[PDB]
Amino acid sequence: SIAQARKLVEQLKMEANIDRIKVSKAAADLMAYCEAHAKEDPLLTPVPASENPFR
Amino acid sequence: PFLYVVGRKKMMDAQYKCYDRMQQLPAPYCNRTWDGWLCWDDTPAGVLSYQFCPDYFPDFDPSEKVTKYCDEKGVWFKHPENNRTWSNYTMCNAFTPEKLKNAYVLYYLAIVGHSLSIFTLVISLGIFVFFRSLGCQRVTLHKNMFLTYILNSMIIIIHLVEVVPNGELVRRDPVSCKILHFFHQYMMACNYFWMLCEGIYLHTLIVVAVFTEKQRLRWYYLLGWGFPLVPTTIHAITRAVYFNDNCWLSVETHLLYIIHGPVMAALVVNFFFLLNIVRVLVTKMRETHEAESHMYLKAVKATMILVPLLGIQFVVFPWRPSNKMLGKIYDYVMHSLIHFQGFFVATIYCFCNNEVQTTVKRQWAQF
Amino acid sequence: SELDQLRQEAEQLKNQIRDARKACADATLSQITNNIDPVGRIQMRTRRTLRGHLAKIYAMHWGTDSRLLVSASQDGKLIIWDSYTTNKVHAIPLRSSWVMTCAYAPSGNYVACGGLDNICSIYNLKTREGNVRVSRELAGHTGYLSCCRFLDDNQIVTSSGDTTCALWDIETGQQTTTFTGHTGDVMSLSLAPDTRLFVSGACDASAKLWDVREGMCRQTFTGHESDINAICFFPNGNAFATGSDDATCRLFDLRADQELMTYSHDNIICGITSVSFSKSGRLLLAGYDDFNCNVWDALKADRAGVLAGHDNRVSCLGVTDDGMAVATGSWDSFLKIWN
Amino acid sequence: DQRNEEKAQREANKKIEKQLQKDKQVYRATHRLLLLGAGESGKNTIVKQMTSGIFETKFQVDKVNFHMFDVGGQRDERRKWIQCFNDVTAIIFVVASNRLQAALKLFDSIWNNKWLRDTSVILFLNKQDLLAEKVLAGKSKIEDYFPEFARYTTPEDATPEPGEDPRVTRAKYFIRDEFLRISTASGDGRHYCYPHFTCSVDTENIRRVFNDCRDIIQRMHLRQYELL
Amino acid sequence: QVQLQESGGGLVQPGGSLRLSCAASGFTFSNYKMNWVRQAPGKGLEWVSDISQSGASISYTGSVKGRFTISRDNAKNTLYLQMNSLKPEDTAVYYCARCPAPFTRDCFDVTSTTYAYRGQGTQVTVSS
Amino acid sequence: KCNTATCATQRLANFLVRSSNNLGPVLPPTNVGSNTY
Ligand SMILES: CCCCCCCCCCCCCCCC(=O)O
Ligand SMILES: CCCCCCCCCCCCCCCC(=O)O
Ligand SMILES: CCCCCCCCCCCCCCCC(=O)O
Ligand SMILES: CCCCCCCCCCCCCCCC(=O)O
Ligand SMILES: CCCCCCCCCCCCCCCC(=O)O
Ligand SMILES: CCCCCCCCCCCCCCCC(=O)O
Ligand SMILES: CCCCCCCCCCCCCCCC(=O)O
Ligand SMILES: CCCCCCCCCCCCCCCC(=O)O
Ligand SMILES: CCCCCCCCCCCCCCCC(=O)O
Ligand SMILES: CCCCCCCCCCCCCCCC(=O)O
Ligand SMILES: *[C@@H]1O[C@H](CO)[C@@H](O)[C@H](O)[C@H]1NC(C)=O
Ligand SMILES: *[C@@H]1O[C@H](CO)[C@@H](O)[C@H](O)[C@H]1NC(C)=O
Repeated sequence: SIAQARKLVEQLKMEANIDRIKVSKAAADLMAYCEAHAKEDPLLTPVPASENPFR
Repeated sequence: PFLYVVGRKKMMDAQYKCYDRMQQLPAPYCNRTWDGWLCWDDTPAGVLSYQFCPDYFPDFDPSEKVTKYCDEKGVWFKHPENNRTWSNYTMCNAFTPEKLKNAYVLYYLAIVGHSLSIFTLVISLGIFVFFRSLGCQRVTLHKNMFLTYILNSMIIIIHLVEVVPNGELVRRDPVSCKILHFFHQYMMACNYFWMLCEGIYLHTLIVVAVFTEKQRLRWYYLLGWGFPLVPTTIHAITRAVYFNDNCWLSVETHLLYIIHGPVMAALVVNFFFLLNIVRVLVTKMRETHEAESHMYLKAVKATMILVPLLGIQFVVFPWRPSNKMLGKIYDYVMHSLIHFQGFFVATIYCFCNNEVQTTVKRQWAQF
Repeated sequence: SELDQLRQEAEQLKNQIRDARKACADATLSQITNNIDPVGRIQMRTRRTLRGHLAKIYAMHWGTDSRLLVSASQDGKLIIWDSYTTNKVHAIPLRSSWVMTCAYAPSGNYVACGGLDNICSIYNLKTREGNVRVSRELAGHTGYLSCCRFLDDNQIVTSSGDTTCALWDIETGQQTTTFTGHTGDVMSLSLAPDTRLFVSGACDASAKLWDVREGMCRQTFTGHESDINAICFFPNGNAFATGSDDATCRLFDLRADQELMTYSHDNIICGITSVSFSKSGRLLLAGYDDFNCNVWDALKADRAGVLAGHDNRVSCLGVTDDGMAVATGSWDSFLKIWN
Repeated sequence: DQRNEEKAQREANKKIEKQLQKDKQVYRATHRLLLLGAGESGKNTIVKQMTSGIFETKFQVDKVNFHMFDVGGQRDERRKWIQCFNDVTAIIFVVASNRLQAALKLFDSIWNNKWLRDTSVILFLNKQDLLAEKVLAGKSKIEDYFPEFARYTTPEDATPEPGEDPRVTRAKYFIRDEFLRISTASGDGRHYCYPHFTCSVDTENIRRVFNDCRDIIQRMHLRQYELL
Repeated sequence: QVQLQESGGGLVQPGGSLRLSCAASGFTFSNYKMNWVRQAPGKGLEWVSDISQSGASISYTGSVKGRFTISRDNAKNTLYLQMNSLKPEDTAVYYCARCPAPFTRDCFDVTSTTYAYRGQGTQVTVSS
Repeated sequence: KCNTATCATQRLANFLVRSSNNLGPVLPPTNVGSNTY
């Protein structure tokens, strides 16, 4: 009855006091991770033939 | 000269029969007389006595009349030029320009009807074998049904182009000409027996044994390609001992029924399967309480699409009208349903098929 | 009466959290990558095709070696395919016939399956006499199993239809931690590459970040409008994207606690069934109900290509552990390998 | 070497393909049926005619394998798991006699579902004998739930049990027309409805399903040849 | 974040009129089919009405067919429900429900007691 | 003879072969005249 409402408030208060960073820092981190692993991406550029077992 | 000796055998027998018939004469009367090709019964001064022309000579034809004038004053017809007894036989001459022209139209209609049936069915057969997403138990029968039409159309085209217009080939009657007619008489009977296989399978999911899936297609392959080998080999052995014609291009003997007998019997029971399926189809639409006008339209639509598949045109149209105008229309409507049959089956069951249309459109749009 | 101040306090918490999200949101990720050369178009063609299923395929999973893959179907069979030689390795006859998900253990010794039977069955592959049997029947859920992912040789997290996720314990059969808080059926969940955190997307248009050790919702990610059907982590572990039935794919950030970009198109109405990420994270592959999948640029929201090899609606897809290729399963009982 | 291991995979594949063929032969000969009902719909009485969330009854009639699937054990949210029954032969729906409006609003959603547009529904109006005494006694008529029942007329094709009040037959055909008008509202020929009637002592329920399932397989074959 | 807030409702005399307003947010109102559902005291949930995308396909339950009136505004994301000649048997809390998938003819889980795409509703009581 | 619809292509092939390519080497249309019967 009333236990569900109080449980949701306790859960919502726990999620309030968290440290969040700017989107600019998060945008730079995802951009750096996607540009530092371009060589490890077989889907970004076609791998040369006779190498992949999916010939 | 094999066509001559068989004609001589029949004309001598006709001389014998009414040489017996004249022996029962009891008691303006032209006495019974035998002309060279036929004999005339006693006629009480009748004018323009008619009878069917003798089929002894190949050029002549039975679907005409022979005219004889007797006892106008007490004597038979006397020709003004020769002053001798003569019977009118000019009307009994086939190969006349009108008769030949109609045959030439039917000849080109068969070539176009079979050449168009190849380009239409090769695309239809190629789609079913390439698109593995359309793999059903009835599609394998359709692929074998379409393969028989292509093989039948190819042999008929080869027979009408490489054998028919060659005169010296028929006089020499080589063995290659007989084995080609054997393959023509086998692929034709195999086409009319696959119509029964399609009819038997169609009368297996709508009337009886509906719940039984995964039907053993061993009997369908035996009835389709294996069974017609029996009527064809019985007629072949009886065609080299009793009636051996050059290239077997003769339709006068009664030994062709050895093959075309079971073929007609297989199509009669196939016509009975059609009436049962349509009767079941109408019963399935009465429970839905469909409109009366829509119910009749659906039954006729499902009937016209099953005639080319089951070969109903050979059962509902077995007669040939002797009338010249009616006979000409029959030859045009029959050759338009026999030669132009592979094109109709391919258009209805492959091009008009809903599952095939969405498959081709989806396969093409993903580019 | 008593629910007034509780709901009002819960409401004020949502506003101050929403204000905190906008306060830490100044530049959209789309504007950051605006000065970067786009990928453009990619040429990916079907390489291998699998033709050994009868009924529709629900879910699949790759392996750590990117060699084998397991798939489930309504016929009650689990086929461990070979991605290279197209040779079936195993065929596990399931007791039930309504399996809705499957999983592949990282060690390659166990496989999972679940569905309307409300029982997650773990099948051992390295048995004694070679006969694949059931190891433990994880019973206790009050709903249909939707998705599950292995953690260790004895720990597995399942997502059933009772809005609760449970951290099971193989060889014991007793639940260790139950993750509650969802008001809708949880459909799919993904694991971060640390075996410490995992996000679950349910049918309440919200994805909750859970903790395996303590066992409660750490963060709640909202923004979707319909039932969430799939979810997947970013390779770095600080972000994740998910798809729903509203034909939109939103990428969220764990540290920012908010969405960054939306991947959707105008003429796309069908809902997303499965999502996956590349090794570098630049490419985003999402399945759809219009019988084909799509490839999205995770940094600029450009459709780099359309994969339309399947005939029926796709229900599962996944990029390999090394990112060399991506498989895709649909309802036409056909599995394909795309590269 | 690699030739020996590859040959082992080829032998293992043919053994699986042989098992897949043997199981497909026994799978295509079975008809899957979804027995779905509302709360306290009395579907357990149909099970008598021949925790866990699925029950399977492999009853066989006329040498035909039928595979029914009970819903008992699941929750009331039928949105995500109803997509698993788009390949079954038919969905057996049981209605017990506002428990009627909930049945009509569920049958409507199943009939209009985008993945269930080719699955046919078999109806079985349970609690017929109690429905007869409810309308005869008048303690709770169907008039309060459906005010249009007063304007409804009994069809001429009614085949009631001899010695029954035509009010019960009128109520039975009114419920039948309510379910039929929903089925024919979006009926495009891909799937039809088969309403029936059942009591607590009826023993011909397996024969009704057999005749209904026979009509379904017999009607979908006509659509393959485009005869319909 | 899908949010559905219901407005109106309260103590009304028998035979009067009442109006309920359902404000919607967090989604596009011109893509999802809307429904109505009520919960009688001591009884399960009961469906009331539903409205199509453009308000063309309108259907009511037999108890209140013709008596009630519904309308939606896609530009405002607000749903309306009109009541006429209230009865003492209609006293219940009315929820503003929306079945999940957009552009779908089917509409599921509206009557279920555990549904996320519906608001807390407003209590309607009919008495003296 | 064939009067059925099945033995109709052989009937057409027979008429064409006799009509333009009489099997006899002389290839002569039968003479119908007062001198002949
Ligand atoms: C579609 C019908 C077309 C009919 C065209 C008729 C005129 C074309 C020329 C016909 C000449 C035939 C000569 C055949 C000679 C032979 O077979 O020995
Ligand atoms: C799609 C394939 C169609 C094949 C059609 C082949 C037709 C070959 C024959 C055409 C007419 C030839 C007439 C030859 C006359 C002559 O002998 O002088
Ligand atoms: C004389 C030329 C034609 C010869 C054709 C012979 C065919 C032999 C029998 C074939 C049986 C069916 C084979 C394919 C079956 C399938 O479609 O799966
Ligand atoms: C043209 C030459 C034909 C020779 C005769 C062919 C007879 C074929 C008989 C059936 C053989 C194939 C049986 C396959 C059975 C199956 O696929 O279940
Ligand atoms: C020359 C043989 C002709 C056979 C004609 C019947 C072809 C099959 C008919 C339908 C299937 C009959 C039952 C097959 C399976 C069984 O033996 O139980
Ligand atoms: C199922 C087959 C039915 C028909 C079988 C018999 C066909 C007729 C056979 C007649 C043989 C004698 C013919 C004498 C005249 C002639 O040589 O044409
Ligand atoms: C001259 C042609 C003779 C053969 C043509 C008739 C074949 C009839 C086949 C009937 C098949 C009936 C299958 C029944 C299957 C079953 O119920 O067990
Ligand atoms: C595909 C079907 C073709 C059918 C062809 C039908 C031809 C109709 C010809 C009708 C002629 C009627 C007038 C005849 C006059 C006369 O000669 O006395
Ligand atoms: C697809 C079927 C097509 C049917 C075509 C039928 C052709 C009929 C031909 C009639 C020719 C009439 C010629 C009149 C003029 C003339 O004597 O030259
Ligand atoms: C050589 C072929 C030329 C084209 C022949 C006709 C092709 C199909 C045209 C009619 C399409 C009808 C589609 C709706 C009817 C249906 O799906 O059954
Ligand atoms: C016909 O025969 C009878 C009897 O032999 C004979 O008297 C009569 O003259 C004959 N008539 C002719 C025209 O030959
Ligand atoms: C023979 O019959 C034909 C056809 O009727 C006719 O044209 C011709 O004039 C006849 N000849 C004689 C001599 O009667």
